[PDB]
Amino acid sequence: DYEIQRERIELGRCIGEGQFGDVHQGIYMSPENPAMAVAIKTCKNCTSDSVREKFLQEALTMRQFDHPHIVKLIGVITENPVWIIMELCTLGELRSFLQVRKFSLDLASLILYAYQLSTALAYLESKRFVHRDIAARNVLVSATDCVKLGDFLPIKWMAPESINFRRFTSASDVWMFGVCMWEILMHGVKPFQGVKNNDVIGRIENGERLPMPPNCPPTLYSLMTKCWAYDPSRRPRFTELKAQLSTILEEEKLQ
Repeated sequence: DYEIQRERIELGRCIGEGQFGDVHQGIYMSPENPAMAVAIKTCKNCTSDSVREKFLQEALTMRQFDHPHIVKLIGVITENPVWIIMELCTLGELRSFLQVRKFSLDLASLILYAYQLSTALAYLESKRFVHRDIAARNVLVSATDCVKLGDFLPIKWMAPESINFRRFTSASDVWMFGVCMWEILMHGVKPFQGVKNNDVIGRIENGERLPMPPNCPPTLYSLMTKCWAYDPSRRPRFTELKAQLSTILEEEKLQ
């Protein structure tokens, strides 16, 4: 029974924006814990059956997973206004975090975040689950040493086959992960800035790729470039990415 009575939830400050509405922090006065810090996802136009259904589907999806680098579902309130109650990642969205701490965050921390994400994605791959929207905007920061996948057309992140034929696979997820790794190493700058979405595919087909971020180890950019193989069947799977990221992290930590 994931249904939570509204009176058990104290709605606190807005922490960020979300796909269907603002996300707030709050307190869940629960039997297990009289003052549990939580995140609360809201949904504007949840009076619309169509919108409610899509919104609440992410809670159903989240409930299927149990991994240290995937945010956990706590519960739902399914009467209007509909809320999703989630684990609170107290340092917020990854992009804003990287931008604000641009000159506090060392290279080892950025590599750790890519590794931790590869860990979540390998797990989703192991369950044959295709995410379709892997990007830094969908990652949350729980501690300075812990990020989590937080959210279940983003043309500038999408694999060629996704843009061309609306095809999404484990292989297209790896492409998107390549872009996310680039975002992290860029301290939260978006890919292809100043480029219109419609021109993105032309440049990919022409063989153009996002350049090596400053201070990015060559081993890591090489891994990114393998993620961006045009032929999906040449892209690595997450088990290899995870292994390689672990080695890269260690090298970085050793010196």
